[PDB]
Amino acid sequence: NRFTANVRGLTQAARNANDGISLAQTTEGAASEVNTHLQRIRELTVQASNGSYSQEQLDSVQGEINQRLADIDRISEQTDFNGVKVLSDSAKPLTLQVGANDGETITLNLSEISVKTLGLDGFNVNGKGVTQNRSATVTDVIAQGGTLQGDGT
Amino acid sequence: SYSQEQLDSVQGEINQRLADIDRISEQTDFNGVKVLSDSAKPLTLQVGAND
Amino acid sequence: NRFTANVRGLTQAARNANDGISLAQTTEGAASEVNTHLQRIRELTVQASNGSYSQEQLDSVQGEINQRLADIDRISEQTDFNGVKVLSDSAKPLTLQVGAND
Amino acid sequence: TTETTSAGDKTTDPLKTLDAAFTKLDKLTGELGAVQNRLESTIANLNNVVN
Amino acid sequence: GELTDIQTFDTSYKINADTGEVTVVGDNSATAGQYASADGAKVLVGSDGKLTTETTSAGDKTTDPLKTLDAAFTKLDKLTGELGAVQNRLESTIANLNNVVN
Amino acid sequence: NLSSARSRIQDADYATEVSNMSKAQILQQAGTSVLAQANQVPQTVLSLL
Amino acid sequence: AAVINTNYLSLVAQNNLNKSQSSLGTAIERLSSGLRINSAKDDAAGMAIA
Amino acid sequence: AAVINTNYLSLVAQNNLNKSQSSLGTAIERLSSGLRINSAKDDAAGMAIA
Amino acid sequence: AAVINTNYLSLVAQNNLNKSQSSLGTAIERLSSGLRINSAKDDAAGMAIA
Repeated sequence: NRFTANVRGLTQAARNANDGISLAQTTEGAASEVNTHLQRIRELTVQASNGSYSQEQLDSVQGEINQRLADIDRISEQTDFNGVKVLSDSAKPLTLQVGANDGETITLNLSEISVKTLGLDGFNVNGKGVTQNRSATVTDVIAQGGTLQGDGT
Repeated sequence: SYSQEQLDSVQGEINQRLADIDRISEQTDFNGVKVLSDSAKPLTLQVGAND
Repeated sequence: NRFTANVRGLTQAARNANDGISLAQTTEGAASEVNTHLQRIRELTVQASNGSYSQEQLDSVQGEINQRLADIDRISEQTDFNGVKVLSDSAKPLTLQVGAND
Repeated sequence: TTETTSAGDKTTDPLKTLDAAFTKLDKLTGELGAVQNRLESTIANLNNVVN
Repeated sequence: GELTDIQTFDTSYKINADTGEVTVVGDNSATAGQYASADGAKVLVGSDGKLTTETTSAGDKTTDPLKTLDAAFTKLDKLTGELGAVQNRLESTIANLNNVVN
Repeated sequence: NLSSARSRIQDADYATEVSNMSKAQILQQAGTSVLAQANQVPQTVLSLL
Repeated sequence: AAVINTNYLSLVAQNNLNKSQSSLGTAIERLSSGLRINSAKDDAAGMAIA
Repeated sequence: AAVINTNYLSLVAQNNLNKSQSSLGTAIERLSSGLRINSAKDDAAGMAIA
Repeated sequence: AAVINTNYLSLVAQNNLNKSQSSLGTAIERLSSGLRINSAKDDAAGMAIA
């Protein structure tokens, strides 16, 4: 009985691990596509950083940059596996329970590939490069001559 | 890797198995004695004369 | 009577020796793949010992090697045979009585 | 102010930001590759133990 | 069956029912950081509504599923082995009683 | 020069890949055959009855 | 042993067949793509270099 | 393993062949037309400059 | 023997193929550049003289 439980639970654990390989494969493929996007962005950024190009060609370059960044964000929010946004901003590491007698796992540690987390978040070569601000802090409110009036007023 | 719905299906299967185990307990009968049940005192099996 | 005792005990001893063979098979099988782990670690150590690799790729090699070492430790902890972590930190030598007459 | 965005104004060092993104992406990709190697090694080990 | 005179601290049996824990509301962070002795434990609200320094609660799930299953396995195996031993002894009694009858 | 550097690490050496594929196919056919004969290993048991 | 319930030889043959098939798969992938280092799990640092 | 309902090797071979054919198509179009910057999807700002 | 895991003949053929390919590459480079001493690694003293 002990041997049957162990051997067939290990077969099931092999199934779990083999699903783990598939999950890592899907995430790796999405990451490879992001890699190609960054390669093209770097090529055309080196192109655009030249000063010989007039403003409108830089506008077209920035349009293509925006398209690539939007696709990167799309890959981030749409790469799915068993209904799990694996390559997204909300993706906790997995467990992949391998072996019977639970207590041992294989943490995946996969998350946070997108714009605003690769660090670009505002990548721009021309005027149109709108970035993101930060929530105003009570410390900042006091810093600019803050005068209290009540409950945090 | 399994989402909540597949875990719910697994839990349904496990509940079915547990219900079967409980059924086997309550219904394993031998001469009107629920031998493998929740009310099963040890027996005697008198083997020999001179009680 | 003595012959039956001897033959029956010796057949049971053959079963015990078979159990020992199986345990040795499991331990040897686990060690055979720990061997592959060490081979991969050695190959990547040779690769990363080059100076042409910058710090980030050495960090990637170190991460993969950390995975390999964690897997070796997992093999040691999780390798089981009849509730006995045979290839583990706490694994005393066995007995495996073959023959009667303790 | 109230509105959540502002002009970007010629992001200072484009290629350095791109290289930082490259380092992050390559680090995560290498971690995933190491996980794939570990996982196939576990597959082999578990199959050996099963047999 | 409860006692009002003697209470129990989070980790100990203390008569002092109340401690007056000191928490600081981290300005611009809105998190009640600990101040008394943990000194920045980042207090979270527990499942019972009280303040506590832990981040994750027990939840609602069999905390040790396979261990409980192994315990059930051990109980069932013990009962099955006991029944089998009784059955073998009963067969031996059948043989002995038949011989004595003859 | 950098393209050559990339070839030295990324491009596949066709000469060794073809040989590896050939040996893999040989091992596959041999494995299928030996697995079959292993499947008729218990058949000899089904002689005495 | 002359038992039929389990065939250890068949299991060993299955394992070796799976290993050979995995080797065939990686060889076929590298032959088709023309790139030794694809699916970074092979030479993870190599793909970073490339 | 020994599964036949899906052939992953065939799939990766087909994908790599499709990439190769796309590269061949771009090369053939550039050869016939004689213009590197054709089909503005290639070098978008390049055709603006041209 | 009759082994299949390793094919020594294939490895030797690959090595000789690599050597011949290197010689061919050097010949093509010398023809295209037109200078025997280019990529100074061959005849470094000749490169200094030139």
